[PDB]
Amino acid sequence: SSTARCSLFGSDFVNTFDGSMYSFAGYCSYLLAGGCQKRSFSIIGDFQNGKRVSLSVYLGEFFDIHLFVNGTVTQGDQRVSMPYASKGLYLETEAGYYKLSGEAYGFVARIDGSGNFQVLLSDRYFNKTCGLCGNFNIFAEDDFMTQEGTLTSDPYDFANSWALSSGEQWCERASPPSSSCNISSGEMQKGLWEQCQLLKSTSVFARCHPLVDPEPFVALCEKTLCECAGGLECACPALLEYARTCAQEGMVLYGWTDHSACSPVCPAGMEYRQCVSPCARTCQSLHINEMCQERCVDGCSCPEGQLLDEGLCVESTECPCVH
Amino acid sequence: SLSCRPPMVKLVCPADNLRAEGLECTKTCQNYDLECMSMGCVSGCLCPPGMVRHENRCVALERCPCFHQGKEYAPGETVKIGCNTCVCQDRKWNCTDHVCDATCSTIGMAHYLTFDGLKYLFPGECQYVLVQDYCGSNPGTFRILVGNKGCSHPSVKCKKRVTILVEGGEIELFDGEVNVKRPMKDETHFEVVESGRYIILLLGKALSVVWDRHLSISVVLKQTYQEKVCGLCGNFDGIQNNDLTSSNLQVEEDPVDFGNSWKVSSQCADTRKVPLDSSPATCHNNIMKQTMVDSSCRILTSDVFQDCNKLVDPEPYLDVCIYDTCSCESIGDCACFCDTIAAYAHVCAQHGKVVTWRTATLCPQSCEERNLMENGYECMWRYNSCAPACQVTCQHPEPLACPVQCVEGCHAHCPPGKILDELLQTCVDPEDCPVCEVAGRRFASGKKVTLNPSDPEHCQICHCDVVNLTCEACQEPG
Amino acid sequence: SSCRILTSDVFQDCNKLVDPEPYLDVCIYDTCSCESIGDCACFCDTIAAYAHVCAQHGKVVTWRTATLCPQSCEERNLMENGYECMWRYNSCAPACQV
Amino acid sequence: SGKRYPPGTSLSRDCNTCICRNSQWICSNEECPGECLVTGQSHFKSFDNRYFTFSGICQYLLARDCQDHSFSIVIETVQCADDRDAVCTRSVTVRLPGLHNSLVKLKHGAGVAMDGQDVQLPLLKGDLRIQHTVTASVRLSYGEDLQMDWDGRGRLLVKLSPVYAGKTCGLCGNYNGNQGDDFLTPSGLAEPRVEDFGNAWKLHGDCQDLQKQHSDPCALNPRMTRFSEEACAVLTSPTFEACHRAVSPLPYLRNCRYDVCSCSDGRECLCGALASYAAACAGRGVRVAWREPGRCELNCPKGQVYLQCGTPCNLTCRSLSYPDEECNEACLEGCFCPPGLYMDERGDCVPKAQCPCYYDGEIFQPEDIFSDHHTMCYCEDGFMHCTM
Ligand SMILES: *[C@@H]1O[C@H](CO)[C@@H](O)[C@H](O)[C@H]1NC(C)=O
Ligand SMILES: *[C@@H]1O[C@H](CO)[C@@H](O)[C@H](O)[C@H]1NC(C)=O
Ligand SMILES: *[C@@H]1O[C@H](CO)[C@@H](O)[C@H](O)[C@H]1NC(C)=O
Ligand SMILES: *[C@@H]1O[C@H](CO)[C@@H](O)[C@H](O)[C@H]1NC(C)=O
Ligand SMILES: *[C@@H]1O[C@H](CO)[C@@H](O)[C@H](O)[C@H]1NC(C)=O
Ligand SMILES: *[C@@H]1O[C@H](CO)[C@@H](O)[C@H](O)[C@H]1NC(C)=O
Ligand SMILES: [Ca+2]
Ligand SMILES: [Ca+2]
Ligand SMILES: [Ca+2]
Ligand SMILES: [Ca+2]
Ligand SMILES: [Ca+2]
Repeated sequence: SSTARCSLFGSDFVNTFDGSMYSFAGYCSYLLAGGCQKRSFSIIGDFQNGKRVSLSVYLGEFFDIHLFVNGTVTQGDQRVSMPYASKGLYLETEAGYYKLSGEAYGFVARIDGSGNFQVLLSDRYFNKTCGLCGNFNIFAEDDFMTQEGTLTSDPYDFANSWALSSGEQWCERASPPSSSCNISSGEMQKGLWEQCQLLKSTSVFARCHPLVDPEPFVALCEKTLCECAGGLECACPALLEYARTCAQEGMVLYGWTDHSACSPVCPAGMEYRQCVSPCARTCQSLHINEMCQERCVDGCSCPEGQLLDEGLCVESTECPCVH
Repeated sequence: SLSCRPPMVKLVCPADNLRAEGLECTKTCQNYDLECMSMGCVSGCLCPPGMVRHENRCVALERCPCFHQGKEYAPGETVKIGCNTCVCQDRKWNCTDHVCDATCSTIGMAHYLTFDGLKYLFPGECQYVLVQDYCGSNPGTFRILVGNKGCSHPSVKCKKRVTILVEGGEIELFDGEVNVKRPMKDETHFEVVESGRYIILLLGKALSVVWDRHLSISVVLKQTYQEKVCGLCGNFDGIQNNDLTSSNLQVEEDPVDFGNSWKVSSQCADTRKVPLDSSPATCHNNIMKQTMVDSSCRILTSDVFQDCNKLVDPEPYLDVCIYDTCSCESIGDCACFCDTIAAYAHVCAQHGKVVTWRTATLCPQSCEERNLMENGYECMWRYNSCAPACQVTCQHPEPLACPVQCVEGCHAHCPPGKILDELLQTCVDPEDCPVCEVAGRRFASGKKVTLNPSDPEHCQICHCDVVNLTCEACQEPG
Repeated sequence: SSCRILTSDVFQDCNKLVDPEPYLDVCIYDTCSCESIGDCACFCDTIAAYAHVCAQHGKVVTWRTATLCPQSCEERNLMENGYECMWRYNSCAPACQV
Repeated sequence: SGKRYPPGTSLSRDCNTCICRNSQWICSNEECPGECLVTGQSHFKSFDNRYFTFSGICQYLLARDCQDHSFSIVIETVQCADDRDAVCTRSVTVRLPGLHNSLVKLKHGAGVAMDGQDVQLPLLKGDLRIQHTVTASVRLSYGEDLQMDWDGRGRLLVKLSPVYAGKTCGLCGNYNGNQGDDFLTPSGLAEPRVEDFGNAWKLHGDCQDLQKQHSDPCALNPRMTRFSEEACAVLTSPTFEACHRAVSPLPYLRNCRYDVCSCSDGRECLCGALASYAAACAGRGVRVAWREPGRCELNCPKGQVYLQCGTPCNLTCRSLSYPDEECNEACLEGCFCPPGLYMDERGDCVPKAQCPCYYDGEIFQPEDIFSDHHTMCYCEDGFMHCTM
C-alpha cells in the first residue's frame, strides 16, 4: 500500500481513507486533510451551497492556491495561468484532468471534468491527518475524531466541527437537506433499483468482493436515485467511485464502462480509457523512455496516434514547431 | 451498583443541609487549600475527612507531593532555583532568601534585558548610559556607558563602543580588543580573562562584565547594591515594572522615549517613534521571507533545547530573532542570526543546562587557525561546548572570583602537568610560567602593584616583574 | 562590495588568469534573490566555485577565515573518546588519494 | 513621554502625582488599587500588571483573601469553540463568609443566582450591592474594597483596594507590586512554566491538566492568518495614537491574533479585543473614538442612541425615586438617550411624566394616590411624595 485515498464523488458524498461513506451538503470551506499536532500544509474544500466548487492548498502560512472545476486557478487573489509550479507544488493536467502534486509534502490532489475531488496521501501520516477525510489508520469505524477529539456516531455534525471561516465570509452550521424523495416515490424505486444492483450481479464487478464490499456503495446510491427525474445515469457516479476504490487496492478492473451506458465527461477528442500512462507521449516531446516507471492511472486520453498539442488531440503528421 | 473499596465511604445528600459538599467537592491535593463549589452531593464514594484522592489512590496521609514543573516531589525533596535551595517542608516549599546575581544583556543589536527582567526595544544611535551608580543621592562610583553607531536598523554594521568609568579610570573596548586610556588607582581588583569567545572583566568585589567580542554586553552585579543604580537596565530592586524610571524620575510607558532621556550628548539625535508592526523593514510586505526566518528561528524550540525550554521562556529571545534578521541583510556573515541563539544558549548554561546546538551547516565556529603558527600540529585547541571561564594560567595562576560558570568557545586541552599561556598559543609546563614567589607566600605571577601603602615604618616592598627574587627600598618621607 | 572579494589582494594571482567578471555577476545575482539567514551558503559557495578553478590552474588560495564562511572540521574528531584530531581543513589537498 | 513641561507643574498618573523641580520629578509611593482581569478566550492579567495565558478546562481559583478569609472567587473554564486553543469563561462563583457564608454565582447571561435562587437586580443586602451598569453588564460591590464586572461572555474584572496589600493568593497573584513572583503555586515557590501554575490552582482532581500552551493556533486555521494581520493592525494605527503613551499595546495585539483565529466567529472576537485595549486606555484617562460601520459599532435600539462619554446617574427611572443617593460614577460609554428622556423598565426610555415610583420596591404607576389610615402618599412624576 504505502498510500491512501479520499474522494468526494458526485453530490455531497464522501469517502474517507478507510471505507467509511456518508453525505454532507456543506455551505462554506472545510478542512479535508492536514496534520493535527503540527500542519506543514492543509488541503481545503469550498462548498457554495451543498454543491462543491474549489480545492485549496494552504501551505502553512504564506502560500495559497484555489483550483476548481472553473480551472481558472489563482494564487492568493491574482489569477495565474496554468500550468504552475511554485513552492514545490506542480499544478498540472493529467489525462485531460487537473492535478496538484506535493510529493515533497506528501500528497497528490486532482479533479475530474464533472468535479470529484480526490486526495492521494503517503503512509507518513498514518494516525496523523485528522479532518474531513478522517485519520489514516487501519480501522474504519473510529475515523470520526472531531476537532476536539471525540468519537461521534453522526457523520454530519462531525463535518461541521471541521469548518474554517474567512473575513470575506463567516459561515454557520449548514442544515441537512429536506428530502423531496419521501413523497415522489412512485415507480422510481422499482425500475431503477437495477443500476445499483449491477455492481453485485455483473461479472466485471463480481471479483473485487474479496478486496472490498459494495454494500455501502449500493446503500449510498439508493438515496440519490430518487431526486433526479428520468435517468439511469444517476447510478454511475456512485458506481464510478467503486471502480477506482478497487483499483487503488492493487486490483484493477477493465472495460466496465463498455456496457454500463455511462462514460465520465471529457473534452473533445478524448474519452475515458482505463489505466493510461501519465507520461502521455505528446507532440513537442523528447523521445525518452524508462524514466516514467510511475504507477498506472485512470483518465481519458487520445487515440492510438493523434498526439496531444495544447489540450487537443491532433494527428502526428501535423506536429508544429515553435520559436 | 458497585460497593466501593474499603478505605473510603459512600456518602448521601441530607434533605436539610444545603452544604452537601460531597462528590462534587472531591478533595485532592491540589484543591485542599482551595475552596470548592457544590450544589448537592451525588451517589458517589468519597475519602474520609482526614484523607484525600491521589491519581486513583486514596492516599492515607497529608504527605502527598509538592508539585513543581508538573512533577512529583516527596516531602523533604529539594530543588535548586537560581542560587537558592527550597524544600516543601509540608505541602508548601519554603525557599531561602539569598538574592542571586542579576544580569543585564544586549540581545542582538537593539534590545535590552534589565536586571529584574524586562525585554524592551530601543534602537538608538547616540551614546547611552547602560548603567551607573551616580543616581540621585549617592557617591557615583562606576559609570558604565555604551555607544552605538549606525544601529537603528540592525545589520552587519553597528560596531559598539563601550567606555566604563570606575575608580577614576578609563578603560574602553571596541573592534575586538580592550584599550586602557587611563589606568585606575586600585589596580588590585582589576582582572581580565580572555577565555573562549568572551572577555570576562572584573572590577571589584561587586561588579563584573562580559563581552562576546561582537555585540553582547552582560554586566553582572552582586547583593551589595539593591537599589543603588539607574540607567537603561533599571534600578535592581526586584520590582520589574519600575525599570522605566527615566532620568527625570518618573515611569514611562513607551521605552523609545525612555532611552532618549539617558543619552550623554544632549544635542545629538533622539530616535524616531517607529510605527509598530510584527514585520520589520525587509519582512514588511515580504510574507515569503518571513516564514523562512520564522521556521529557522524555531530552533529556539527544537529537540535539543527541550530541557531549557522548561526553565527559560524562549518567547522573549524568539521575537528578537525575527526582528534582527528581517532588518539585517546577512550575506557573508550570518552573525545577526547565529548570535541570538548563543545569547539563549548561554542563559541556558547559567542554569546548568549545557547545550551543543552548533553544527557544520549551521554557524560552524572553527578553531583551527590557532593550531597553525607551530610547524608541528599539536592541535590542543577545541571548540568545547561550555567550558569553565575561570581557569589557571601563567598570567593568572590563582583561582579568581568566577561570575560565569562556563562558556562556549575555543578552549585549550593538553594532558596534565601543562598550564596555558596566551602569548605562546600552546600550553606549557608550570615552570615555564613567569611566576613569582618572593619570601615564601603564595600570590599572583608578579603583578605590577606597589604593596603596603598603609604604614611607612613597615614599608617592606617586594615587587616581581617576571621571576625576580627581588625587594626594593622605600623612599622615606623625611 | 562583499562580492569584490573576487577582486581582493589574495586572488591577485588568479585575477590575471581567470576572468572574474563572469563569476562576479553570479555573486550579485544569487544573494540578491537568496534570503540568507542562518546559512550564508548562497554566497560562500560562489567564491569556492572561483577558488577551485583558480586551483586547477595551479594557484592554491586560502581565503576562508573565521568571520567569513568558517568550515570547521572538528565534529569528526569526536566519536573517539581520545582526541587524536588527525582531520584538518587546508587550502587544497590532492582530490585523489588511496 | 517625549514632550516637555515647565517646572512646578504637577501631572498625575492614575496612581499618584508627580511634580517637576530641578529637572527631577518628585513622586509619592502610596499604593493604588489593582485589577485582575479575564477576557477574550483565556487571557489573564495579574494584579501586578502581568499578562499571560492558561487554557485549562476546570474550576480554577482566581482570587482569595489568604491571611483571613473575607472572600474567595472561583472561575470556571470550558472549551468554547471547535478548536482546542479556545477556552472561554462560562461562569464565576463568589463566596462571602461574612454574610451567611452564602454563594453567589454569575451566569453565562447577565444573570445572577444566590444559593440556587435567581434574583432580580438590584439586590441591596447589607453590604454587597449588585446592579446593572449599562443594563447589559452586572456589577457586584461588596463593601468599598471590592468590585466585579460581567461574566456573561467572559470579561471578568476585579477592583481591590490597598487594604488587601500582599495578603491574597490565586492566579491573579499576591497584589504586592512585584510582577515576577506571580507564578507562585500554593506550595509557595515561583514556577517558570505557566502550564504548572494554572493547573496548580484547579479544584477538581478528575480534570485533565494540560502539557503545552500553544501560541499560534492560526496554524490549525491557516485561513485566518491574513485577516488576523490587517484586522488588529488598526490597534497600532494612529486611531489609538492617544494611548500608546498610556499603556503598552503589544500584548493587546498579541491577544487578538490568538482569538480571531481560534474562536467560532471572528467578528465579535475582534471587536471584544479592541475594546479590551480602549477600556484600559480609558482607565488611565485617554478616551478613543474607534467605532465605525465597519469597525463594530453597536446597535443601540431605536429608543436609545450611541454615546461616547456620558453620565449613568440621570438615566434610570429609579434615580428619581431615590435622588438623594450619591452617584460618584465616571463618564462611561454605552447606549443612552437624550436628557429629556429617562429609562423605563421595558426597553424604551420616556419623559419624567410617566416615570413610575419604586416605593418600598413597589412599582407604582405615574398616578397612584395611596394611603393607609395614618399616612398619606402619592407618586407624581417619579418621586414618591409621602406625608403624615
Ligand atoms: C470562472 O472563470 C471565469 C473565466 O475566467 C471568470 O470570469 C469567473 O469570474 C470565474 N468564476 C469563479 C467562480 O471564479
Ligand atoms: C495513535 O495515536 C494515538 C494518540 O497519540 C495513540 O494513543 C495510539 O497509540 C496511536 N496508535 C498507533 C497505531 O500508532
Ligand atoms: C523552612 O522551613 C523549615 C521548617 O519549618 C525550617 O526548618 C527552615 O529553617 C526554613 N528555611 C527557610 C530558608 O526559611
Ligand atoms: C570538553 O567537553 C567535553 C564534553 O562536554 C567534556 O567531557 C570535557 O571535559 C571538556 N574538556 C575541556 C578541556 O573543557
Ligand atoms: C627584577 O627587578 C630588579 C630590580 O630590583 C631588576 O634589576 C631585574 O632586572 C628584574 N629581573 C627580572 C628578571 O625582571
Ligand atoms: C596546507 O596544505 C598544503 C598542501 O597540502 C601543505 O603543503 C601545507 O604544509 C599545509 N599547511 C598547514 C598549515 O597545514
Ligand atoms: Ca480511518
Ligand atoms: Ca526595577
Ligand atoms: Ca551545578
Ligand atoms: Ca603543476
Ligand atoms: Ca505578586
